[PDB]
Amino acid sequence: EYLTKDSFSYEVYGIIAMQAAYRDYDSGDAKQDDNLGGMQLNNESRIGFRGKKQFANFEPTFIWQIEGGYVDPSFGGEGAGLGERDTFVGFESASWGQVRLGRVLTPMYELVDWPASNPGLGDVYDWGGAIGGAKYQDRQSNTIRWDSPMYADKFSIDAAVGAGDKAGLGAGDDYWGGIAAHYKLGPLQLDAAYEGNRNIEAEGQTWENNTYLVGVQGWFENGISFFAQYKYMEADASNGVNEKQDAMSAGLMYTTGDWQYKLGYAANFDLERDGKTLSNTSDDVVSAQIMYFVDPSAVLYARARMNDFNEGLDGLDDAARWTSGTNGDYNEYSVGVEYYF
Amino acid sequence: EYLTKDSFSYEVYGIIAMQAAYRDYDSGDAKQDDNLGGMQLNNESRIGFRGKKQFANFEPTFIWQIEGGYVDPSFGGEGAGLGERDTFVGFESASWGQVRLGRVLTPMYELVDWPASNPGLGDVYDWGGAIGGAKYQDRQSNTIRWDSPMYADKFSIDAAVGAGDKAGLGAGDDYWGGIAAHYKLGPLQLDAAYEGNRNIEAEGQTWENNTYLVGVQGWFENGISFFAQYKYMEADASNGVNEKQDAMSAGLMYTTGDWQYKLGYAANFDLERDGKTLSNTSDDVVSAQIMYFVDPSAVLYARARMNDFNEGLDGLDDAARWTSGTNGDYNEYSVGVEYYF
Amino acid sequence: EYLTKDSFSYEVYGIIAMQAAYRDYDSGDAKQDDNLGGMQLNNESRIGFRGKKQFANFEPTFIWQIEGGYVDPSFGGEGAGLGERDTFVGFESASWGQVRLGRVLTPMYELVDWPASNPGLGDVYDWGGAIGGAKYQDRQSNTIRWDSPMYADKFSIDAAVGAGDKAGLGAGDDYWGGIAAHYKLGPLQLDAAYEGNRNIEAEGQTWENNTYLVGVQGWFENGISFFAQYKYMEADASNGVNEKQDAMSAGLMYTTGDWQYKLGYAANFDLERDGKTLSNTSDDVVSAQIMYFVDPSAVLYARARMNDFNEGLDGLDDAARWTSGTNGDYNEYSVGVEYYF
Ligand SMILES: CC(=O)N[C@@H]1[C@@H](O)[C@H](O[C@@H]2O[C@H](CO)[C@@H](O[C@@H]3O[C@H](CO)[C@@H](O[C@@H]4O[C@H](CO)[C@@H](O[C@@H]5O[C@H](CO)[C@@H](O[C@@H]6O[C@H](CO)[C@@H](O)[C@H](O)[C@H]6NC(C)=O)[C@H](O)[C@H]5NC(C)=O)[C@H](O)[C@H]4NC(C)=O)[C@H](O)[C@H]3NC(C)=O)[C@H](O)[C@H]2NC(C)=O)[C@@H](CO)O[C@H]1O
Ligand SMILES: CC(=O)N[C@@H]1[C@@H](O)[C@H](O[C@@H]2O[C@H](CO)[C@@H](O[C@@H]3O[C@H](CO)[C@@H](O[C@@H]4O[C@H](CO)[C@@H](O[C@@H]5O[C@H](CO)[C@@H](O[C@@H]6O[C@H](CO)[C@@H](O)[C@H](O)[C@H]6NC(C)=O)[C@H](O)[C@H]5NC(C)=O)[C@H](O)[C@H]4NC(C)=O)[C@H](O)[C@H]3NC(C)=O)[C@H](O)[C@H]2NC(C)=O)[C@@H](CO)O[C@H]1O
Ligand SMILES: CC(=O)N[C@@H]1[C@@H](O)[C@H](O[C@@H]2O[C@H](CO)[C@@H](O[C@@H]3O[C@H](CO)[C@@H](O[C@@H]4O[C@H](CO)[C@@H](O[C@@H]5O[C@H](CO)[C@@H](O[C@@H]6O[C@H](CO)[C@@H](O)[C@H](O)[C@H]6NC(C)=O)[C@H](O)[C@H]5NC(C)=O)[C@H](O)[C@H]4NC(C)=O)[C@H](O)[C@H]3NC(C)=O)[C@H](O)[C@H]2NC(C)=O)[C@@H](CO)O[C@H]1O
Ligand SMILES: CCCCCCCCOCCOCCOCCOCCO
Ligand SMILES: CCCCCCCCOCCOCCOCCOCCO
Ligand code: NA
Ligand code: NA
Ligand code: NA
Ligand code: NA
Ligand code: NA
Ligand code: NA
Ligand code: NA
Ligand code: NA
Ligand code: NA
Repeated sequence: EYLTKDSFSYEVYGIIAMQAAYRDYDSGDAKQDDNLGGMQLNNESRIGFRGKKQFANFEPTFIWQIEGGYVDPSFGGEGAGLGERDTFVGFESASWGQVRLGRVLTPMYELVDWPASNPGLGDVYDWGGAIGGAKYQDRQSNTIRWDSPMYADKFSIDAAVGAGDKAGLGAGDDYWGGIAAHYKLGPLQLDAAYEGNRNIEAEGQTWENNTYLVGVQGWFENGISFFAQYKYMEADASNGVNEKQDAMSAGLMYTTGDWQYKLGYAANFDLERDGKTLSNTSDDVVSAQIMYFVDPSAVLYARARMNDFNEGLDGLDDAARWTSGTNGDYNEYSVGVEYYF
Repeated sequence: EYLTKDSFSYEVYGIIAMQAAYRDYDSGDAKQDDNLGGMQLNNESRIGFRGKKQFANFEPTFIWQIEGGYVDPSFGGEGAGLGERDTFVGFESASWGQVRLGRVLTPMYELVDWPASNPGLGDVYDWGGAIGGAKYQDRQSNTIRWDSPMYADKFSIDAAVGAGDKAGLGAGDDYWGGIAAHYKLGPLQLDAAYEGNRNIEAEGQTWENNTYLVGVQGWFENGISFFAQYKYMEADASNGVNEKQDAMSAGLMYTTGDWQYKLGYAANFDLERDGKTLSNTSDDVVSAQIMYFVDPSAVLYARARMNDFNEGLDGLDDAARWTSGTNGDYNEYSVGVEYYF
Repeated sequence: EYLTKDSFSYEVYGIIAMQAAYRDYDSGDAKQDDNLGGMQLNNESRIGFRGKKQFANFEPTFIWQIEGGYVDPSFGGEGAGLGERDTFVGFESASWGQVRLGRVLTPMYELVDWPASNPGLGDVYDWGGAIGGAKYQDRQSNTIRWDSPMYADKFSIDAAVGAGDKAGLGAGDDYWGGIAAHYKLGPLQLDAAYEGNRNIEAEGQTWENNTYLVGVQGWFENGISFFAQYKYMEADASNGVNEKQDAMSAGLMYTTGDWQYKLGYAANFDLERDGKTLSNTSDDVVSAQIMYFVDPSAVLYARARMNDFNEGLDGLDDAARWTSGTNGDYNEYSVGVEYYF
């Protein structure tokens, strides 16, 4: 009659996240600046459901999750479906970790996002860049992913393969595979990742992409922590064209009592096409943040960033190639709250 | 091991609402009448999540809500996302009330909707009317809203500002601000509200709208209750054109035991443009309802209403201006159930 | 302070369902085969909410349900709204069963789907077929449905009427009615169903459809179970054209310990238009499945099927009529898990 935790086969969880963000654009077109700029609220709150089940006739524990999307993000309309964020089934066992099937982060993307896209470095380092094809997927459906245990309390591997965006609609045969490794060494973690995308259709060509990443994260007892990554992107099109672009991201943090101060920088360097540098195809971003640990479950923050994007390039079909710079340079001031339950 | 209310950081709530509604149109086109008319089910059921948190390092209590949309309304397809209805974060404290950020009702809209759009008066008084620009927003994202306490057990204020519809997509610089006040005087409540909309783009112009509302609600011990409102809408276009339209809504109720009888009437008067009345631009609606208090948590009702809309007008771009009358006059017979948990 | 089942006015339930499915198409176009074929994940997981309420002033118990859609099906994008699957309100009482209003299965469709579209027979027997108009609705909004009690522990009836697809958007006056009966005797159940669709607009005509179904299901104590159905579809267009097509579906199962072996076959026979057979308008499918009862709440399965579809036909507007064969023949190998809570 009285309920326990074991009375339920699911749990509801959530991340309640609201950011008030003011953007100031300098696109070269005053009307476009007025349109894209100004104050918005960016409600990234989401609700999820998850659970486990020990099946009577199978030793590896069954796991599942269904996570909703952002309920009212800036630059978007209201409402999100269930299953827009990480949404999967899987199995887990102590000696081999876990396997998930469904919609998850790629091993490469997980590292690109965290630590290296925070705070607000994502327009440059996450989905920014100028290279053709698909540098990497991000959160991707039709994926199988293995997460190894922490071998010897030090070393872990994340590996995955999946269908591409067109393949997921029965509209292509794109696919990808990726792997990441992590090694804990005193106050450091060393990171490495790879992703290969294949049969990518864009700009009248079929592309193969190969992306490589190396990184470090460090946490010291005096309150200083940091990260740094280098990311190398290569792409080859079916007409013989080769492209290369690299990038970096770094962050420095100082944590004292209930406060964290943070500086971030990321850059994409000029793209190279068939051995020739395309001028002014670089991007960078600098960001500063103060965060207050308002509760063990929540943070408040204030953030200021400046994005300086590339000046444009054409793709292999002689039309403009869309990038995160297409809408123009901008600065952003924001405040926010994130609460977890 | 055993759970209490305090074991959870959220609560699920819902409004289960189903209306069977038969419409009889007289548009002037028999096929359009057949299409728009007939029986539908209007399933306005919705599920929401809400909660609070006392952050360790901040006195004002944190609040949040994420409310789903109508799951299967008439004239619409099935399915609603989380966050389509009131969806926000905020803080509250006894001495100053509450502040919410996100998607909420405007102070004006809240009064227009309740009491004054019920029962079925909304096609005229809520989103009906012929004025250009944006008379007011309704439920709006990118909003900050303050709700005062009840000062001296008599007086309260609701105030808000927010981004407009285009601004929320990075496609404009529209915005609005509004305020409402409520004063309790014996068996009466006096209401007043304002909303100003700015930088509204429509019909080739930029518009400013100013809307004003005054109202009364009464509840007497003999079972009679009522409301009445007057609403004045003004609009000025960037080409110099001025428009004005006013409106009213009233309702009379008699409650005895488990029954409420209700009569409603609302009208929009003829629109004026640059000092000249546009003939046959008025609308009105009469509605009758019987409601049964089937449970402390639920009602059953039967409702009959007749809408007589305007005969059309052009906007400032020499094309027809859409109104709630564009689809034609209709009557509607309905029955329904609403249950709250 | 401590919670019981009665502390809540709702319950969350779910079906967690994941299928890894590899398709091999032979459409006649190698690129289309590459696009439609390959491996996808078909995540048919969904979350629902349901509950009941005994209203103080009405004897029949109030019931309601809001069921989410498939969170990430194959050939589709991520995310589902609440209310995409069976979503209704209703009342129930011991002596007369239950009545539901909202979005439910039609009586015909319920039998077509279960038992007769399993395993993977649906491309042929569910939404397959070549007949014009609307052979039947499936899961349909704007419906009222009665489910009788099990009279004398043997006999039950399902009856429903509803608005059509266009009517639900205010874009037509289509509607339907249907009924099914079930009779249980010893190890058998006998099934019969009917659906009539009216005012269906397609191919420049208005159509009336009448579909009839008879079936048997058997379950024996030695572990053998089976089903078989015959389905007869007739359609008449407003220009005088008559069409007829019939179909069947059958399955054989052997259950021993924690295993079920299953073979399925379904076929649509050649369509007849105005008394003339249209050659090569048939379809069939053969399917084999092994299922493991991995837990009382879950199954694992492996499945192989071969679809051989019709070679095409024109509708009454001299353009190709879309069928489940339009994309071409294919075979599919799959494995999956389904878990209920
Ligand atoms: C181990 C760990 O995680 N520890 C804790 C840590 O998590 C905690 O901090 C929090 O971490 C999480 C996880 O890292 C952070 O979550 C991230 O938050 C960012 C945003 O803040 C998310 O960024 C989004 O990424 C998606 C991709 O997944 C972006 O997609 C792009 O969206 C843009 C919109 O601007 C699109 O632009 C438009 O595109 C079209 C055409 O394509 C064009 O026509 C339009 O004009 C154009 N632009 C317009 C209209 O302006 C763009 O197309 C699209 N990209 C495409 C198609 O390729 C999305 O926009 C990003 N969001 C933005 C921007 O706001 C990020 O995904 C998310 N990560 C994950 C994994 O979900 C979280 O931010 C962080 N919180 C804080 C406060 O820092 C901390 C506690 O703080 O504790 C650690 O221990
Ligand atoms: C303090 C308190 O609250 N006390 C209790 C009280 O709550 C209880 O009574 C209940 O109260 C609630 C709150 O007042 C009531 O909830 C309201 O219910 C109505 C409908 O029942 C909701 O009305 C909707 O409002 C929105 C926003 O304004 C409408 O949006 C418009 O929708 C129409 C659809 O027809 C659109 O038309 C189409 O438009 C396009 C072009 O734009 C055109 O091409 C199409 O042809 C056209 N039409 C077609 C296809 O038919 C229109 O575009 C759009 N808006 C625009 C353009 O701006 C929406 O349609 C309305 N829906 C209706 C009507 O069905 C209202 O929003 C909602 N309020 C809130 C706040 O959410 C509730 O009804 C009430 N219940 C009962 C039983 O009376 C009472 C009793 O329980 O107790 C008190 O104590
Ligand atoms: C009593 C009882 O239930 N007992 C237990 C039993 O339930 C348990 O087993 C499980 O049973 C359930 C219930 O029977 C099974 O659930 C069913 O599963 C199937 C799918 O596996 C569902 O099928 C869907 O049906 C809908 C409606 O008919 C389909 O809609 C169609 O989708 C196609 C897909 O492409 C559309 O095609 C596209 O259309 C456009 C335009 O026309 C075209 O341009 C595109 O090219 C085209 N194709 C593309 C892009 O590829 C099509 O248009 C549309 N419909 C129409 C009318 O047009 C939907 O697609 C089907 N799903 C597909 C395909 O995957 C079925 O609805 C569902 N039933 C219910 C009621 O929801 C479940 O499968 C079963 N599990 C197992 C493991 O077998 C068992 C234990 O497991 O125990 C019993 O006791
Ligand atoms: C508190 C008492 C409220 C009394 C409300 C009386 C409202 C009178 O009815 C107004 C409805 O008008 C019907 C049509 O008349 C059109 C004339 O247009 C000009 C309006 O003055
Ligand atoms: C449509 C053809 C399928 C018919 C197959 C029926 C096989 C059933 O075999 C019956 C023999 O039963 C032997 C054991 O009987 C156990 C008691 O069963 C009670 C009723 O199921
Ligand atoms: Na703007
Ligand atoms: Na938004
Ligand atoms: Na992708
Ligand atoms: Na109709
Ligand atoms: Na609907
Ligand atoms: Na609006
Ligand atoms: Na494919
Ligand atoms: Na999918
Ligand atoms: Na349908």
